[PDB]
Amino acid sequence: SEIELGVTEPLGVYDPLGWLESEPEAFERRRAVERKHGRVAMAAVVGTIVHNNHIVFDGYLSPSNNLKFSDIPTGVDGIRAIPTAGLAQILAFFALVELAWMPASKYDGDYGVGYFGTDIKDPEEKARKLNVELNNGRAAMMGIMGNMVAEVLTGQTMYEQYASGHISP
Amino acid sequence: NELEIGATAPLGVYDPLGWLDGEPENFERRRAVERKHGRVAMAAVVGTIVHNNHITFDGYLSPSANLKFSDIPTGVDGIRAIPTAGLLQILFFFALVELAWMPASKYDGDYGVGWFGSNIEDPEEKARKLNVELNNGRAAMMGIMGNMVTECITGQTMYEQYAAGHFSP
Amino acid sequence: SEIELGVTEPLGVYDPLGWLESEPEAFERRRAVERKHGRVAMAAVVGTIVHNNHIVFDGYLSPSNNLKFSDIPTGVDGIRAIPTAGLAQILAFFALVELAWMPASKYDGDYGVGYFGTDIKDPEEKARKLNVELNNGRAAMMGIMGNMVAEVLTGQTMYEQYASGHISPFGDGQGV
Amino acid sequence: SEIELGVTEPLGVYDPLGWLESEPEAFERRRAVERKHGRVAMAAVVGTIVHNNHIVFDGYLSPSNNLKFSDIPTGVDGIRAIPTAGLAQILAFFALVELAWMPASKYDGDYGVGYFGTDIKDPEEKARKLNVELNNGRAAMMGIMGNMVAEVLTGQTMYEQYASGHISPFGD
Ligand code: CLA
Ligand code: CLA
Ligand code: CLA
Ligand SMILES: CC(=O)O[C@H]1CC(C)(C)C(=C=C/C(C)=C/C=C/C(C)=C/C=C/C=C(C)/C=C/C=C(\C)C(=O)C[C@@]23O[C@]2(C)C[C@@H](O)CC3(C)C)[C@](C)(O)C1
Ligand SMILES: CC(=O)O[C@H]1CC(C)(C)C(=C=C/C(C)=C/C=C/C(C)=C/C=C/C=C(C)/C=C/C=C(\C)C(=O)C[C@@]23O[C@]2(C)C[C@@H](O)CC3(C)C)[C@](C)(O)C1
Ligand SMILES: CC(=O)O[C@H]1CC(C)(C)C(=C=C/C(C)=C/C=C/C(C)=C/C=C/C=C(C)/C=C/C=C(\C)C(=O)C[C@@]23O[C@]2(C)C[C@@H](O)CC3(C)C)[C@](C)(O)C1
Ligand code: KC1
Ligand code: KC1
Repeated sequence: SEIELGVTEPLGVYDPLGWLESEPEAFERRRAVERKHGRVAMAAVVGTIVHNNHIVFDGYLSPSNNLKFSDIPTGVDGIRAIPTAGLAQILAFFALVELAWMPASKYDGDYGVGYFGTDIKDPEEKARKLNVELNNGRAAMMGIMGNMVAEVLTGQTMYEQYASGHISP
Repeated sequence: NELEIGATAPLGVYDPLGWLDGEPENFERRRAVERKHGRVAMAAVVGTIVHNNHITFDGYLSPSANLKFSDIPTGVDGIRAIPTAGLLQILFFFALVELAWMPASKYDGDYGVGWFGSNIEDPEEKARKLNVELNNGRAAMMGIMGNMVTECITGQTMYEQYAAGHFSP
Repeated sequence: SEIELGVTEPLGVYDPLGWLESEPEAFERRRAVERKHGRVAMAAVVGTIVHNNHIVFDGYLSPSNNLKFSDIPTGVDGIRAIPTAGLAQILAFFALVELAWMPASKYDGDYGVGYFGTDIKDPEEKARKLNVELNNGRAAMMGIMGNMVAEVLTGQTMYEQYASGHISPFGDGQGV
Repeated sequence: SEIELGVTEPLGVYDPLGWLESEPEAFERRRAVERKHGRVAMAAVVGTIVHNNHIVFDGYLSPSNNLKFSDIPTGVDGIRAIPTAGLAQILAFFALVELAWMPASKYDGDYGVGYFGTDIKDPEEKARKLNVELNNGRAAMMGIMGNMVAEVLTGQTMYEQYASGHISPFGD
């Protein structure tokens, strides 16, 4: 079930707070938030690879603002370069996802999609893949803000952090 | 069970004409038309996306008629630029499809193929994917009609518009 | 079963010779020959489409004979241009495949693999794709022979026949 | 079900030393080493094919050593061209896989991944693929030795030897 989906070999039940017995009814929101934050962070980590490999959409993001796709910085100042008529489009389409299509109020996590559209019939398979989504969500949560404090402390995006050899601590 | 396949969440069963509680014996063919109109219109919306993105087949469609693939229009007049010996090859091959291979008299829908060649083996996610085929079919039937109406109103294709900025009526 | 696997809708059980009850014991090899011929002719049709689309390997087939891959004719004289030490390698590898690995004396064609490595557990779906393999094999058997006689009766490969606009029969054609 | 996983056609059970009932106790490790040596060699003959086809990573492996990916030899001396600060990075990461992530302590060879993520539930489906992993692992062990031996007995790598037409055993 859902409360043994977070455990793994090298830590087990890692509750250093002791909140699994302190707030036992609040686990199912907190699991749904940890899964939600992980799913955003894994898309954010992979997004930082693709931005900093200079893979661009080869066109104009806003011809009214004269803003090409390669006119947008890859690092922290990338979302700030998007015009406010474009951030209105992101918040409108993802209001229809987060409220109607795949509502974040649904704490189950499963939507109609499966794992690549596939329901996993074997319960030790499915719980294993559920553990990977949490663990790769946990590694990317700390990973994505290891990448944002590597830029708000240096003032240097992840491309020329590697070009100038500035990964020396 | 074909009677609850069209009914999705936000509107439920939707019958402003009341023809489910009207004639019940005409539903099996009206479902067969709605699914068939959906499948034709979904391949047409993808067709308008590929044609307006200037993805062509790199050659001559009719070297006797001196027609390159890049000479065919990408709007509603693209099908009328095809030579009459080319429209008949479309007509006679899809006579073999519509009458023999995937016979349109089969009001069931399932000819031989499934979801990428397989049954889904599971009455809840198969009914979920049957809901998606109808709902994405319904959104594309309005989508291809809206693509053709503003084609003939503006007189432009979907690449000429988005080059002039015609986004407000 | 195997006796029900070749029959589909517009013809059903189709034998003008009537050997399904004249020779009922010779059927299970004759199915395996039809399936083998179909499997061979399906790769031969896809091969002719690939050769005449000028998809070549970018190199030298035999640098000893100065023979590039693009120097090989894309028609019925393709393997007549392969050097004889090259056809020895093809015959030696498919001796290992047609006798040891996937032996052709196994008269059900069921060697190790499934349909893309999948065993189709549904018997009505497995019989459907077994019918497709036979029917696409029967269509490619007529497809490869009508491709081969159209080349030798025109003297042109399939690229040159569609370059000259020679689809119309100078001889006499028969096609769907 | 591990004593019949290497048994295939013509050889069947093959044991010229007779260790299968000289040591029926040490088979569980000895299978796990054969599977591990098979998996390492299978990713090695594929490596020699990729390197000798000049598929490189179009950049600098070590800009500190001023060394790009196309400067490394594509033969047996390619591991020596890597700087030791970089090859320390790969034994630091494969220490994490061989001890922690997929521990080679586990004599099954079985970890959370299956065959392309799927568990094969038909039992000679699964035993057919387990036989294939062993057999292609065994053929790659004899393949990666026959590549490294025939390189040093001609001095050329596999790209160099095939370009010179040095396939037939003239000097040997
Ligand atoms: C998005 C935030 C978030 C939330 C809500 C959770 C929630 C949970 N974690 Mg998870 N965890 C997270 C991120 C999160 N985690 C990250 C990023 C890692 C990698 C370090 C982990 C590593 C981890 C392990 C190994 C395990 C859990 C477990 C749990 C469950 C324990 C129940 C409980 O109440 O624990 C206490 C409550 C919390 C852990 C969440 C409270 C969030 C605090 C208040 C945030 C405080 C700010 C923080 C210090 C800032 C750090 C960022 C900075 C380093 C840059 C609970 C569902 C256990 C489990 O799932 O067992 C079934 C378990 O074994 N977590
Ligand atoms: C090919 C056209 C077509 C047909 C034959 C059907 C048939 C059906 N739909 Mg409908 N549907 C369609 C297109 C179609 N749909 C489109 C484009 C949408 C998106 C707007 C929908 C949205 C929809 C929902 C949400 C639901 C249905 C449902 C149904 C079924 C219930 C019976 C019924 O309502 O009869 C009434 C008759 C009809 C629906 C079609 C008759 C033809 C009309 C009278 C022609 C009028 C069109 C007008 C002249 C031009 C259109 C204007 C403009 C859009 C261009 C029936 C099988 C219900 C269902 O499946 O329950 C299980 C259901 O819940 N449909
Ligand atoms: C490779 C040769 C070959 C062989 C050995 C078979 C064998 C079979 N076919 Mg198949 N068939 C083939 C090719 C072949 N077929 C081709 C190319 C087509 C498409 C035209 C078909 C269309 C077909 C259908 C629709 C059906 C069969 C069926 C059968 C089975 C019925 C048993 C019987 O009495 O058949 C009769 C015996 C033979 C067919 C083998 C005799 C070979 C002849 C005498 C060789 C002479 C041909 C001649 C030179 C062709 C010249 C023209 C050509 C170059 C264009 C048997 C396994 C039936 C079935 O599977 O039911 C269980 C069935 O319904 N066949
Ligand atoms: C809504 C929908 O329909 O979805 C459907 C369809 C779909 C998409 C096909 C399905 C799927 C499968 C999916 C989504 C598979 C993808 C999963 C994903 C995206 C997994 C990333 C993990 C990243 C990690 C662990 C990073 C650690 C980060 C670390 C260790 C760092 O140090 C961060 C880093 O920055 C620094 C700090 C330092 C740099 O020197 C190094 C880098 C740059 C790394 C679904 C989900 O099943 C259902
Ligand atoms: C994961 C999942 O869901 O399962 C999947 C996988 C699975 C099971 C396989 C399924 C299937 C069915 C599939 C994929 C069927 C595809 C069939 C296919 C691909 C059929 C090609 C015909 C091309 C021909 C006959 C060429 C004719 C000949 C031609 C065009 C010519 O000779 C002319 C030409 O050549 C020259 C002479 C000169 C050139 O300059 C120009 C051209 C090229 C014009 C599913 C159900 O779909 C889904
Ligand atoms: C025959 C056969 O063998 O099939 C086999 C093999 C095969 C193919 C592998 C299998 C599969 C899977 C398939 C077919 C998956 C494909 C599904 C498909 C093709 C789904 C499109 C949806 C489009 C929508 C909802 C558009 C809305 C359009 C809207 C909302 C618009 O506004 C229209 C638009 O123009 C305007 C008006 C304004 C623009 O600003 C926006 C655009 C441009 C959009 C099968 C089916 O299982 C079995
Ligand atoms: C965690 C992220 C990460 C960073 C940020 C990072 C950085 C550098 N890598 Mg490392 N690396 C991995 C991860 C990371 N590496 C992983 C997962 C593996 C496979 C297990 C791996 C393998 C090698 C090899 C073979 C070499 C190598 C090198 C460098 C060097 C390049 C700059 C330079 O050399 O001027 C910089 C410091 C080369 C080298 O160290 O040359 C002296 C080299 O030859 N890496
Ligand atoms: C079975 C093999 C086969 C051959 C050998 C063949 C050959 C030619 N096709 Mg055809 N074709 C199909 C199959 C075959 N075609 C199929 C299955 C379809 C869709 C269902 C199809 C569609 C179209 C369309 C839309 C057009 C078309 C054309 C030509 C013409 C080149 C022009 C020329 O030589 O003058 C040559 C002879 C164009 C045309 O007819 O121009 C007057 C044209 O517009 N085709």
